[PDB]
Amino acid sequence: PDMDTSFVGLTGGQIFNEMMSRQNVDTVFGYPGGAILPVYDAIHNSDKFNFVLPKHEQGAGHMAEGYARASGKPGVVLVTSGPGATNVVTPMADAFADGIPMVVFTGQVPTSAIGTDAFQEADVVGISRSCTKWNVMVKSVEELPLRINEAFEIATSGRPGPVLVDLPKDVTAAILRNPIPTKTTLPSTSRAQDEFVMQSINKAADLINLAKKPVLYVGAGILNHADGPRLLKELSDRAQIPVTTTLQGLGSFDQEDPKSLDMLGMHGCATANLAVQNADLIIAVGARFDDRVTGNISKFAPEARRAAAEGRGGIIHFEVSPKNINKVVQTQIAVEGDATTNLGKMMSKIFPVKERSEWFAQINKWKKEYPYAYMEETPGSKIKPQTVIKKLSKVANDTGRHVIVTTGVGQHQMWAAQHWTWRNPHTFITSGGLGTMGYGLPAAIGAQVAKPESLVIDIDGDASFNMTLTELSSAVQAGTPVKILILNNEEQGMVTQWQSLFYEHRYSHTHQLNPDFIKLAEAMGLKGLRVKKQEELDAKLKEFVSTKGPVLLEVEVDKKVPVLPMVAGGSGLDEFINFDPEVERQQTELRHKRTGGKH
Amino acid sequence: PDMDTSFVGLTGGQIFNEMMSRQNVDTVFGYPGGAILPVYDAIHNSDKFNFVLPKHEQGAGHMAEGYARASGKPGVVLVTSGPGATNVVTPMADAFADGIPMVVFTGQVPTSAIGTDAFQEADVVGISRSCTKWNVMVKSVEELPLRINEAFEIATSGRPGPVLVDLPKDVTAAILRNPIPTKTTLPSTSRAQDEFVMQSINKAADLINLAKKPVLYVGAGILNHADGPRLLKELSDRAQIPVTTTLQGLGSFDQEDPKSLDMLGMHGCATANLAVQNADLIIAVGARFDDRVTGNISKFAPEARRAAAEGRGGIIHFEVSPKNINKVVQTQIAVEGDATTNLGKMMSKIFPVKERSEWFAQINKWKKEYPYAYMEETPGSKIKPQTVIKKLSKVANDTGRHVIVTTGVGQHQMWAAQHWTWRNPHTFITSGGLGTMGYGLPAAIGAQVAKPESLVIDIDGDASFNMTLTELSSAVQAGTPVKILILNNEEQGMVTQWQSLFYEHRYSHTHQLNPDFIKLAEAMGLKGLRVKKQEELDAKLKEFVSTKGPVLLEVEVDKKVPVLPMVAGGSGLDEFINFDPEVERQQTELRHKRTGGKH
Ligand SMILES: Cc1cc2nc3c(=O)[nH]c(=O)nc-3n(C[C@H](O)[C@H](O)[C@H](O)COP(=O)(O)OP(=O)(O)OC[C@H]3O[C@@H](n4cnc5c(N)ncnc54)[C@H](O)[C@@H]3O)c2cc1C
Ligand SMILES: Cc1cc2nc3c(=O)[nH]c(=O)nc-3n(C[C@H](O)[C@H](O)[C@H](O)COP(=O)(O)OP(=O)(O)OC[C@H]3O[C@@H](n4cnc5c(N)ncnc54)[C@H](O)[C@@H]3O)c2cc1C
Ligand SMILES: COC(=O)c1ccccc1CS(=O)(=O)NC(=O)Nc1nc(OC)cc(OC)n1
Ligand SMILES: COC(=O)c1ccccc1CS(=O)(=O)NC(=O)Nc1nc(OC)cc(OC)n1
Ligand SMILES: Cc1ncc(C[n+]2csc(CCOP(=O)(O)OP(=O)(O)O)c2C)c(N)n1
Ligand SMILES: Cc1ncc(C[n+]2csc(CCOP(=O)(O)OP(=O)(O)O)c2C)c(N)n1
Ligand SMILES: [Mg+2]
Ligand SMILES: [Mg+2]
Ligand SMILES: [Mg+2]
Ligand SMILES: [Mg+2]
Repeated sequence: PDMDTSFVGLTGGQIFNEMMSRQNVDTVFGYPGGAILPVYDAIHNSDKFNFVLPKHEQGAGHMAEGYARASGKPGVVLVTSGPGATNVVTPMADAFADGIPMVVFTGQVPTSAIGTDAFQEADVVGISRSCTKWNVMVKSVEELPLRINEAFEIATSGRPGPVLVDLPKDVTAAILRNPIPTKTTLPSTSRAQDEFVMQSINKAADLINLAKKPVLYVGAGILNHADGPRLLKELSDRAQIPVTTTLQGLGSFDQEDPKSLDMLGMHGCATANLAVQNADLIIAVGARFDDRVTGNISKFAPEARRAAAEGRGGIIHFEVSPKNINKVVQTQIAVEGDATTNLGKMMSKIFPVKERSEWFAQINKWKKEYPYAYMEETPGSKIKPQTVIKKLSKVANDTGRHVIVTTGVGQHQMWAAQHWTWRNPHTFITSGGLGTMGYGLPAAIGAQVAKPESLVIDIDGDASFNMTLTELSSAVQAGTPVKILILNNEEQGMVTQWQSLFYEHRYSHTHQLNPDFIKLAEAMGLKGLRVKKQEELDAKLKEFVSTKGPVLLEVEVDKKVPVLPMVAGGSGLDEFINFDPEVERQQTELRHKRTGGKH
Repeated sequence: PDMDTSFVGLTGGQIFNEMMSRQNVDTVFGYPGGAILPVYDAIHNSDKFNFVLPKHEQGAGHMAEGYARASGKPGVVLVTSGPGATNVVTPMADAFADGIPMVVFTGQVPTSAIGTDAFQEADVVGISRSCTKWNVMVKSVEELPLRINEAFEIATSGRPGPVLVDLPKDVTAAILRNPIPTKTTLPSTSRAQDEFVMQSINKAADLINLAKKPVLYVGAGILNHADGPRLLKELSDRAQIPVTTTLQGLGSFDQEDPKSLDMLGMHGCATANLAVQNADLIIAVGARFDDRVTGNISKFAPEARRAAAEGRGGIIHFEVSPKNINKVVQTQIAVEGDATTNLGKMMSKIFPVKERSEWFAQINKWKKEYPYAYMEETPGSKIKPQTVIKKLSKVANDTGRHVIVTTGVGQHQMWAAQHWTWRNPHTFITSGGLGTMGYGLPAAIGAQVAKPESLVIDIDGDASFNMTLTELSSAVQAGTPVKILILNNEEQGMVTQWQSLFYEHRYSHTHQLNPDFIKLAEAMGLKGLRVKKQEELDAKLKEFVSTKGPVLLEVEVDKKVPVLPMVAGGSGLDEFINFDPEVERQQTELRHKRTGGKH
């Protein structure tokens, strides 16, 4: 092979530093330690990238995830061996579940100490095998550029995801003394395959042109291409097809559009769920038919199943990964590869549709029958969490600024999903597949680093926020003016919801003792605001959003409020529990009796 | 025939509750979630044990470790699937490295959903394989009692360690219909081997009786038996053998005893290191010759190696785990099994030594010329961190209470180890093998739960404390009046030491921005105290330990103060860097010069 000598004489650490600029890395999230010292010495004062220092490595990981979701670039993490590495397992597993591109670099003990139960040695490659797309231990400095290039390529192609690169201390401290192949130092289709994909596209167009009640079921995959939302909208307009998104597709479709069905699934709106259950054709675009979406699989999409049996519909799946094709539902047509690219190729084959009067009339009736109803504020009552989301959504949107929302995990997360009006791609950043509490704050910090001009709001739960609240001071140190909203119901609400519904109001260890959030914000160097009274909510939300610098707003909200609608257990998507104020009142009395007045 | 029907009609969750009682568990540390709901329902209002709720599952893990180190009982952790499980990887790796008995129960998605990339599904058995002695996924409720009994047995036998038991939701929700073998529901050596051990004991006695300059090298293994320290003291008195301990053996030997050599190793005292390098016989008791202890292995113990070649000494190893014998160093005699048990069998074969005048004269000369020296306070100077430990040591002892000390990781940890006078077993609880920053606070909480009557002090670093400071509120909820001391040098001191020494004072990302610790303590519901002035120190320390409830004391200490002595790099144990006041003053000028005054 051709040889490259440009790195000869540099340490592994210096080569790392150089590769970052070559991989277009502008930001690194990390925390130093012994094993990774030679790399830290090499990036000392580097103007190649901004370095962000969290208080805990899990924070670096979630920051990198938020950065990635906001920027479209891989999040880069740099931590030490042992506990440095084990502390990023959660964010890696999280990134793997949600398809987030991340490259995690972990220091490792010298190669000669590996396998001796050495100081701060973990089998990181073993530990992270099942929660990365790929991982590797670099065994020589000669190998370092190759592994870095492979890592970035793997993380950002196919379905994006995390990769881990283990860096032994002797490798990063070693000087490169051999020339290395030029192929290894530079970053970065079958004809029958292309023709096959084009065939599948022709068939997909044929099926779509045949459908009388189609639904577009859209997920995160459409957001992995700049033109995704635009092409989705063009197809929806051209063929008059209503659009529902998963939790992770929120923002990919303008919810102000009359063809918007909002979110489907366990806590999706009834209209989206009913449309899916009655559709003759489901066009799945960058979504993986997760169990939180389909409800009971045997009851899922009966009209599409009927249509398939009669050769006049079923399910079309635009999917980039073979692992996810036919994994859950039998698929009539799989269109393999990037969804956006394939929609573009399909477009001209779709017959323009004048109208779908009957289908849209039915959908509009469902919209009138089943809004996201809930128990609203009454005199003397506590503030309702759903109301907070609705008001903040309007206040934030009215600034005219680009707005990005992150969340923790639980009821507040579902209410954010439901009651915010989603209009822009890459503006909702939430932990869906793994559902990691504590995601909200560091993800917001990372997102703010990616988009310094954006209004970044973490809509968080009190228990979620406790998980990673130490990163408040990191936000100040990083100069990220994040807006932290805590919907404080003094409970792990999502868990108490399940305990209310399925365990006869037995609240087993679901009430953590919260700190004073306002004094905490002040201790951490932020402005802290609290609202308790209905009458002050509007003014406080405006002050919150208008504040220059990072700010925390705690809203005391009502407790034991269920997220509805809800599809759970053996229920099909059309068998949801709906909001009913009389039932809520009865369940409240029942709860007080069963808990002996404790809750 | 011998089938048991007492669990018939119980859910797996309810069986779990009963099994905790049979295993004499009095405390469970955990955090609930969806997959583990059936177990939480079953333990709701349980009178079998107390439950401790942290803010983060890593907190649960470290609390359980602290609880285990202080009580001698396995720490039990109960968390949910997915992120709940991945959040306990660090404590498991930590407990694995330090040999701490822990049984981790993780909820898992239903067996039907396993392997489908389900909601909150992680491959927990795969992930935790390298950091547990043993793990298992329970596949039927019939199998549940068996796996629980196996878990506890493995965790507490041989070298103690963490085990993981994965609990699918359908298994814990399932009702046992079938009788199960009675033996599976009840908790819990060849005479050839016994003779072989006896043979080794005989040979080891002869070698000891022959030694002229013997050293007892004592580790954590001696603390795994109630009679350990007693038998250690007996052997030391009888054969007049000086005793040095590892970091993890601290407290096993009375440091007030004239035969104490204090701690050996990288930051051990000079006398201990010199004694080890000049010994003709090293008697290793429950210690694994870690790289932080031996220094450059090829320079380690030359006098014992010399003696081994002439058949007049060498190394004796009392080790419970066969894989840790002849793992680091060539051993003349290995005594397999429990160290304490084997010391008891050996004692009567040891010849009582009158005196070792020459050996102890040499040792006492070293003690006089190489004490733990450091730069002491001067008028107008900042408080020295070594001085705080010394004073706190005395103030804590004067309370008359049983004192337990935990720490974070870094310089403060080494200073705690060096400058405290250790006299009682199971009173120093620190992360040694993995070295996990953030260990200090949750370990203290766990220790306080184990020993409600003890004075528990977390001597912590500012950076370490930031890692897990959210658990402050958990301490209040748990009713544990821990005393938290922060030696605040506004730096990752241990890392800056290495950067000062080996990287020409290039401080790459080792200065994190701290919150106001006093305001933080108050927000968290604790009393907060601060000391800046030398004159205030004694009074504040006294107020600190005299405070009834939980309390945080921040002491502002001098920065860029190295931990000495220090053995690093290619250095042997006798080639340590020692303290010198003029060199320190020179280092200060050099540092100021190189940092432009910033550090
Ligand atoms: C408390 C809670 C409640 C929840 N309830 C709901 C709910 O009610 N409704 C809901 O929808 N979700 C819900 N979830 C989230 C759910 O668990 C999943 O995370 C989510 O549904 C996954 O959405 P997705 O399929 O669009 O994204 P992903 O999981 O990221 O899947 C994307 C799919 O598109 C593919 N893909 C990626 N890139 C491309 C590309 N360039 N071209 C083509 N294909 C591509 C991927 O391979 C993958 O198959 C909930 C989560 C939590 C924590
Ligand atoms: C910043 C830092 C600095 C450090 N510097 C030092 C230092 O200067 N000096 C030092 O000593 N440590 C130091 N360490 C700690 C070091 O890394 C190890 O954790 C420590 O040396 C291990 O001590 P140990 O061998 O006694 O315990 P362990 O690691 O737990 O090993 C105990 C051995 O005894 C065996 N054993 C267990 N139970 C029994 C039994 N019942 N019978 C017989 N055998 C048994 C075990 O199998 C094992 O082989 C440092 C750590 C940090 C974070
Ligand atoms: C981090 O451990 C190692 O990389 C390691 C492990 C096993 C064998 C050899 C090494 C390399 S090392 O002996 O030179 N130590 C090192 O690189 N860093 C180092 N940093 C400290 O504080 C930052 C403290 C400290 O020991 C307590 N070691
Ligand atoms: C934890 O996930 C499951 O155990 C699981 C995963 C895949 C398939 C089936 C299940 C069981 S389940 O559908 O009945 N859900 C469940 O047990 N808990 C549950 N808890 C929530 O918050 C407490 C929220 C929530 O979905 C958002 N699911
Ligand atoms: C790390 C982690 N631990 C446990 C869970 C299980 N869990 C899911 S939602 C939830 C409660 C969240 O409470 P909160 O953050 O306050 O949001 P709320 O539902 O009250 O709005 C819990 C404990 C989880 N998702 N992640
Ligand atoms: C989780 C984790 N991350 C990183 C490290 C690397 N590390 C070891 S000691 C140290 C500095 C600790 O600073 P501090 O807690 O303030 O103690 P100090 O040395 O200043 O007394 C670091 C960053 C570690 N041991 N653990
Ligand atoms: Mg909406
Ligand atoms: Mg809550
Ligand atoms: Mg001492
Ligand atoms: Mg410090």
